[PDB]
Amino acid sequence: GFLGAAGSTMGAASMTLTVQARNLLSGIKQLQARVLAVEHYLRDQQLLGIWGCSGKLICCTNVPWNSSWSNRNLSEIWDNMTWLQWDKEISNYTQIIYGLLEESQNQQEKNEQDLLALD
Amino acid sequence: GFLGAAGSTMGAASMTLTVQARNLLSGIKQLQARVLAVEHYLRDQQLLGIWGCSGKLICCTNVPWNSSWSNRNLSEIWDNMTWLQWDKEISNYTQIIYGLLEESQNQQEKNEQDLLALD
Amino acid sequence: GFLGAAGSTMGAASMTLTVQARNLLSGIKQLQARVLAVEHYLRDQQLLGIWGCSGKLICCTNVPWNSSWSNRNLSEIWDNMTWLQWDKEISNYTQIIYGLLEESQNQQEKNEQDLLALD
Amino acid sequence: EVQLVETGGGLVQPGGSLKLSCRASGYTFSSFAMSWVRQAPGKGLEWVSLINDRGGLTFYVDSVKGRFTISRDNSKNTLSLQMHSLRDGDTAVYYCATGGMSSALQSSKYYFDFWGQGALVTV
Amino acid sequence: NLWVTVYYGVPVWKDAETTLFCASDHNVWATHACVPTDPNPQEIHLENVTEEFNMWKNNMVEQMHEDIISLWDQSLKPCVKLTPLCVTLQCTNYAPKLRSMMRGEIKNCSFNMTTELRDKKQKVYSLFYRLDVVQINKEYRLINCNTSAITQACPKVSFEPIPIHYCAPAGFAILKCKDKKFNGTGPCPSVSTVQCTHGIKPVVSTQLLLNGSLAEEEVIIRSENITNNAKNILVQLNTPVQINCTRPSNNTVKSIRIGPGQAFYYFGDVLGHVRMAHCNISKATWNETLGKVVKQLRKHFGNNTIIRFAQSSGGDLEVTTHSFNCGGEFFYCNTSGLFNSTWISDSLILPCWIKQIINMWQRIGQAMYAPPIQGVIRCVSNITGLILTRDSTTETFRPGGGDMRDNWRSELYKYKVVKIEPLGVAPTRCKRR
Amino acid sequence: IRSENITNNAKNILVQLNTPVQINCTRPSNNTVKSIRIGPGQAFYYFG
Amino acid sequence: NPQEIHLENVTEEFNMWKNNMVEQMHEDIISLWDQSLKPCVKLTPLCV
Ligand SMILES: *[C@@H]1O[C@H](CO)[C@@H](O[C@@H]2O[C@H](CO)[C@@H](O)[C@H](O)[C@H]2NC(C)=O)[C@H](O)[C@H]1NC(C)=O
Ligand SMILES: *[C@@H]1O[C@H](CO)[C@@H](O[C@@H]2O[C@H](CO)[C@@H](O)[C@H](O)[C@H]2NC(C)=O)[C@H](O)[C@H]1NC(C)=O
Ligand SMILES: *[C@@H]1O[C@H](CO)[C@@H](O[C@@H]2O[C@H](CO)[C@@H](O)[C@H](O)[C@H]2NC(C)=O)[C@H](O)[C@H]1NC(C)=O
Ligand SMILES: *[C@@H]1O[C@H](CO)[C@@H](O[C@@H]2O[C@H](CO)[C@@H](O)[C@H](O)[C@H]2NC(C)=O)[C@H](O)[C@H]1NC(C)=O
Ligand SMILES: *[C@@H]1O[C@H](CO)[C@@H](O)[C@H](O)[C@H]1NC(C)=O
Ligand SMILES: *[C@@H]1O[C@H](CO)[C@@H](O)[C@H](O)[C@H]1NC(C)=O
Ligand SMILES: *[C@@H]1O[C@H](CO)[C@@H](O)[C@H](O)[C@H]1NC(C)=O
Ligand SMILES: *[C@@H]1O[C@H](CO)[C@@H](O)[C@H](O)[C@H]1NC(C)=O
Ligand SMILES: *[C@@H]1O[C@H](CO)[C@@H](O)[C@H](O)[C@H]1NC(C)=O
Ligand SMILES: *[C@@H]1O[C@H](CO)[C@@H](O)[C@H](O)[C@H]1NC(C)=O
Ligand SMILES: *[C@@H]1O[C@H](CO)[C@@H](O)[C@H](O)[C@H]1NC(C)=O
Ligand SMILES: *[C@@H]1O[C@H](CO)[C@@H](O)[C@H](O)[C@H]1NC(C)=O
Ligand SMILES: *[C@@H]1O[C@H](CO)[C@@H](O)[C@H](O)[C@H]1NC(C)=O
Ligand SMILES: *[C@@H]1O[C@H](CO)[C@@H](O)[C@H](O)[C@H]1NC(C)=O
Ligand SMILES: *[C@@H]1O[C@H](CO)[C@@H](O)[C@H](O)[C@H]1NC(C)=O
Ligand SMILES: *[C@@H]1O[C@H](CO)[C@@H](O)[C@H](O)[C@H]1NC(C)=O
Ligand SMILES: *[C@@H]1O[C@H](CO)[C@@H](O)[C@H](O)[C@H]1NC(C)=O
Ligand SMILES: *[C@@H]1O[C@H](CO)[C@@H](O)[C@H](O)[C@H]1NC(C)=O
Ligand SMILES: *[C@@H]1O[C@H](CO)[C@@H](O)[C@H](O)[C@H]1NC(C)=O
Ligand SMILES: *[C@@H]1O[C@H](CO)[C@@H](O)[C@H](O)[C@H]1NC(C)=O
Ligand SMILES: *[C@@H]1O[C@H](CO)[C@@H](O)[C@H](O)[C@H]1NC(C)=O
Ligand SMILES: *[C@@H]1O[C@H](CO)[C@@H](O)[C@H](O)[C@H]1NC(C)=O
Ligand SMILES: *[C@@H]1O[C@H](CO)[C@@H](O)[C@H](O)[C@H]1NC(C)=O
Ligand SMILES: *[C@@H]1O[C@H](CO)[C@@H](O)[C@H](O)[C@H]1NC(C)=O
Ligand SMILES: *[C@@H]1O[C@H](CO)[C@@H](O)[C@H](O)[C@H]1NC(C)=O
Ligand SMILES: *[C@@H]1O[C@H](CO)[C@@H](O)[C@H](O)[C@H]1NC(C)=O
Ligand SMILES: *[C@@H]1O[C@H](CO)[C@@H](O)[C@H](O)[C@H]1NC(C)=O
Ligand SMILES: *[C@@H]1O[C@H](CO)[C@@H](O)[C@H](O)[C@H]1NC(C)=O
Ligand SMILES: *[C@@H]1O[C@H](CO)[C@@H](O)[C@H](O)[C@H]1NC(C)=O
Repeated sequence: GFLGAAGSTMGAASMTLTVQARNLLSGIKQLQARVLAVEHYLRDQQLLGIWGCSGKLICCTNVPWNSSWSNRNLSEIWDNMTWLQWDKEISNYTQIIYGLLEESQNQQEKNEQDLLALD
Repeated sequence: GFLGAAGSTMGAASMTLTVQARNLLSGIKQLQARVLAVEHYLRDQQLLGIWGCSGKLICCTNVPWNSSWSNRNLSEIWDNMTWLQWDKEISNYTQIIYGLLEESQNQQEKNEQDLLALD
Repeated sequence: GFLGAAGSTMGAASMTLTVQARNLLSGIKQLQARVLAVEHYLRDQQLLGIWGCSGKLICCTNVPWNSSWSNRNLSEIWDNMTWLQWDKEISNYTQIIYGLLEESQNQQEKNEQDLLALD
Repeated sequence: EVQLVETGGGLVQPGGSLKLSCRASGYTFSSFAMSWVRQAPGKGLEWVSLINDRGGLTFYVDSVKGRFTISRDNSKNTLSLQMHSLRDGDTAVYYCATGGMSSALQSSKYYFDFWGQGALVTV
Repeated sequence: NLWVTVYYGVPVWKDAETTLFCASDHNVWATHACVPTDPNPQEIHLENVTEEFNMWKNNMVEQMHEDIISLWDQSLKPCVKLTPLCVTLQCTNYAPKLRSMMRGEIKNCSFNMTTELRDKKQKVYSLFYRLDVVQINKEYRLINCNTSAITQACPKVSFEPIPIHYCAPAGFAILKCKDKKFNGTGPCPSVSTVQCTHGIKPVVSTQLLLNGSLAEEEVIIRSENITNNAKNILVQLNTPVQINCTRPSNNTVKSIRIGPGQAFYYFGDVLGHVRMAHCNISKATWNETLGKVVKQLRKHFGNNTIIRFAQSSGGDLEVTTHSFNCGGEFFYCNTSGLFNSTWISDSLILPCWIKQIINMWQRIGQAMYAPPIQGVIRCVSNITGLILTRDSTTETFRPGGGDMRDNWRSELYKYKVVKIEPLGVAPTRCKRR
Repeated sequence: IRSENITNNAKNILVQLNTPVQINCTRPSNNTVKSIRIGPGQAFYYFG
Repeated sequence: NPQEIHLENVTEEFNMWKNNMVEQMHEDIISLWDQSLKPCVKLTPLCV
């Protein structure tokens, strides 16, 4: 169900992303609400685009983990914490992570162009 | 031309998908109509996304054909049927196929993540 | 900055595509303006999709340059000309390139489907 | 005019390591791709490694892929080569050179346009 | 050996006309469909970029016009419509025993007002300005009676202009010429991209441009065709001239009920002396400013050509006089002494009349009644430009005026709206697998 | 001949012809027109 | 048919006095009231 995994651990919750994603699209003020929802959806799709993640729900990238953002171990993060707790844990670093992802994808695309140029 | 292949066989009609794709996008009720057209377009694009087909008109998956949905051979389906007749013959199965496609993409994404995890 | 590289050479300006991509998504007439902006964005994304570029910002294709569109050498184009001048220079050829890109992608997708069909 | 000068260490032993460094002048360093090549007294010219203009991409001959690293510092206009094991068959005069590759916004090169003086690596 | 590479995010734009957003950090100029301005608006200079501007083809002015008309109509709808006011007026002179030049301008009229109950009438006495009352042919009627019903503006709504910032919708951008001595048309080599314009005060005036922008260096004369006498000439000053305007007479406002919850306000007894409203401009400042305007005219028309100024005495009073909103009250100032010089190779008093019934934007059929304002009114405004029109050995021209779009154009002359085209192609040495 | 149900007398029959029939209709009288003002900005027009 | 799902191990903080649904409820109800009574008889002749 929608948000059914919200209280589950991050690992278990990672298996329910499809239902939550599919329910994101589902006088003047309601039309404004529909337009705003579309704009937010497209903002998320464009953010995935500039990172090279537009084609999938789970997209691995080439940006390493800083460890200053959070020093919890992998097992702790995925098996003990919930996604709300994780969001709080790194709420101060989102604008840095997104910028690094943007730079990484830009370098990846330029590298692909240079590799394709080889005869 | 737009829908020119509607009466053509499925095989020949598969070569005209570009025209319909471009023709899906081309006073309060006029704005409402445009918003609804956008919502339907985005629902279809998200549905292709969850299937891993966001960038293609034709994409293959790993989901097998049940054969109970339709026991016609490929020659009969592609040469002796129109898309309208095919759509009618599987009208009771479409949502089952959609569910299987979503599960297949979820398994592919998790398997891809695990393969990428190997050094 | 938005359009900060607009006066830069095409080569230098190619490194700021993500600034434009991010910024382009930043009483009834105002809602109409927002909906039209969304429709233009979606038409551009659909146009990239039909070409098979998915979410890539720099998309390399299989369509050769004819040289009748512009006979400048690569170095002159990228180092001694801006995007405004270049876009004006080839304004009469844009729809031909777009048609060639759509045909090339349709052939590529059919070839990929046939390759996948091989056991 | 354009100058390119190889520097680095001299005598090495098998199993060790050696860093070579090339200083460039007379042109924009970051505008050209570069490579490392070697000339042994008993051999002809051979290519060892290739680096792009940015430095993101590196290529090596199969015989050194597991030991050699090519890198560049664009702000210092300096090309570096880190070598390991330094086998007897690796004794040669090493050179760095400009050219050999292009960004795909500049015309095709695939040639070594400017060669340095060279430095002798003796095992 | 080259292939087509498709780029998304190309900094290329094309000319386009679209809807602009209102931004502003009750007042009739405050649009409800308007958001706060950016706390830190960005201005990004475009180096090595030249853009062709044309103030006479700028579609931002038409949007500002439509926005102001819509805003005022929406603001006046929820106000009392003065339908019972068009009645026979028994009028005399308020203060005939005066020696000032104001005598005879104010009429003391008596009428009936319908009270609140339909079966009762209330005899009422009030004062009106001469220019608002016409004899029926003593018996007088309101000037608007043969045009339309007149709506009373809500007195709680201020008319003081609020700077309005125009912001591009997503997908579009605003370019600023940002070029000293730009004449309104042609290439601008100093183009800067702004998300929103600076605040434009929606000041309503004729002949003189008030509370506007100044020229960066010198006086700038802008015209669609400088040699076409039929085109309006907009002169932007680089040295603001202060104008001291006042309605020195005192006032009180009476209030009666005319319907079920509909109150009507009217001018009452004048306290102290009865004196005519007027404006003050120092003579030396005007002489020097006008000399600068003449120097620009010499640049355009020749050094030895005789230049003559004259008043636009013909036409409607709303055009022949200066229309000035002083403290919320509408002044109609003669100001003929400002355009009386001839040029070859202590202070001035500008009489003003007061009107309570006005017709804005030359829209015949939509009269508006201005409420009276208590007390004595004094204001100081900046003259930042002039409007001139022209009718050879001698070149004679007049202030002209009478079209609000030019005033907004005067402020918006330096902005253009363009659509962003993120897609483009270029040859590269690459090929898709 | 079009109908929802050609034998149901509660519905209309819509007949589309295969030939036009020209019809010339007129008001032959030469009528006077007058106009008056009835209120501020309001006017009534009437047959004279 | 309603659709709801219980969230186990979720401890959300609520504040009924900061909820913007109350303002929408109020605005919508007054809007419905005012709009529904527009096409009705205004009793001007009763103020006599
Ligand atoms: C415009 O200038 C005249 C001077 O010609 C001002 O008139 C004086 O106003 C003061 C105000 O207290 C009086 O005390 C003087 O007796 C007036 N003198 C004359 C000769 O009129 C007038 O007030 C000025 N108006 C403005 C708005 O500045
Ligand atoms: C307008 O004129 C009327 C009469 O023409 C004024 O009414 C009279 O004013 C005098 C002033 O002392 C009184 O003594 C009378 O009793 C008034 N008569 C009535 C019937 O009211 C009226 O005051 C004038 N209006 C103004 C503003 O001066
Ligand atoms: C031009 O700007 C001046 C300065 O704000 C305006 O004058 C002020 O108007 C307000 C309105 O209530 C008064 O409270 C101030 O005391 C006035 N100050 C001065 C120095 O006059 C003036 O009204 C503006 N002009 C127009 C046409 O809007
Ligand atoms: C319809 O037909 C009648 C006669 O069939 C027309 O009537 C004639 O109109 C003319 C017009 O000047 C007269 O001079 C004749 O005397 C009329 N004759 C009769 C018998 O009425 C009538 O005008 C026709 N109307 C139209 C619209 O065609
Ligand atoms: C809540 O915690 C309990 C503890 O074991 C767990 O069994 C349950 O599945 C958790 N809830 C969810 C939605 O995962
Ligand atoms: C971790 O973040 C800090 C932030 O100041 C940065 O200095 C450091 O280099 C980062 N480390 C890595 C490995 O990214
Ligand atoms: C990971 O963090 C949890 C948090 O309590 C801790 O119990 C666990 O031992 C940690 N594991 C490692 C390997 O650090
Ligand atoms: C975020 O920063 C604020 C101070 O700026 C600090 O109080 C808060 O604890 C930080 N939160 C996290 C998750 O780092
Ligand atoms: C229509 O049917 C005829 C039958 O002979 C066939 O030749 C033709 O190709 C068909 N066309 C389409 C579009 O189905
Ligand atoms: C085909 O559909 C039937 C329907 O019940 C199902 O029982 C059967 O398992 C399906 N077979 C395959 C291979 O999907
Ligand atoms: C397909 O099936 C039909 C009957 O369902 C049969 O007549 C036809 O020959 C079959 N074709 C092939 C290629 O199996
Ligand atoms: C779908 O189910 C309905 C249920 O009555 C049936 O009438 C129809 O023929 C079915 N269609 C298919 C293709 O199974
Ligand atoms: C503009 O031209 C000057 C001329 O040399 C150059 O130095 C500068 O880098 C250029 N800037 C851009 C953004 O093109
Ligand atoms: C290149 O341009 C010429 C000009 O007529 C045209 O004939 C030719 O077909 C074009 N080739 C391609 C591949 O577009
Ligand atoms: C590009 O063409 C111009 C045209 O004269 C020429 O001067 C220039 O040298 C050419 N550059 C290359 C790299 O071919
Ligand atoms: C494009 O067409 C216009 C006329 O429509 C012509 O003036 C211009 O030179 C053409 N440009 C090219 C590159 O063909
Ligand atoms: C008020 O109405 C009466 C008639 O009831 C009329 O005689 C009188 O003149 C009116 N008052 C004025 C000032 O005209
Ligand atoms: C009455 O209306 C006419 C035009 O219909 C206008 O010219 C005239 O001035 C109006 N009367 C007054 C007193 O303004
Ligand atoms: C503005 O300056 C340009 C400069 O070439 C000139 O061509 C144009 O006529 C001028 N226009 C006016 C109104 O001064
Ligand atoms: C501008 O004015 C001059 C003055 O005679 C005239 O000759 C010219 O045709 C006018 N041009 C336009 C475009 O109005
Ligand atoms: C306008 O009035 C202000 C108010 O003090 C005064 O300081 C200023 O000098 C006056 N200017 C003129 C030109 O009268
Ligand atoms: C100021 O007035 C005098 C007349 O006494 C005139 O000669 C002078 O030119 C005027 N100032 C300017 C700048 O023209
Ligand atoms: C006016 O003087 C300027 C020099 O300031 C000169 O260039 C111009 O030709 C003169 N014009 C006439 C008509 O004398
Ligand atoms: C201004 O006053 C003069 C004084 O004679 C008069 O002739 C002129 O018509 C007046 N102008 C206006 C617009 O009232
Ligand atoms: C214009 O100036 C002359 C003197 O130069 C004067 O006699 C005349 O009355 C003035 N007219 C106006 C309207 O100021
Ligand atoms: C103007 O009239 C008001 C009436 O309330 C009074 O309070 C004020 O003192 C008067 N001022 C002058 C200068 O007469
Ligand atoms: C007039 O311009 C000056 C320029 O500094 C400014 O300080 C003053 O506030 C302005 N006054 C008005 C009323 O616009
Ligand atoms: C219309 O024509 C079709 C032709 O087969 C017929 O079956 C149908 O009953 C007709 N309906 C009416 C209402 O005439
Ligand atoms: C059509 O009308 C006839 C007339 O009696 C009736 O018997 C028949 O049931 C009707 N059918 C429909 C579908 O309305």
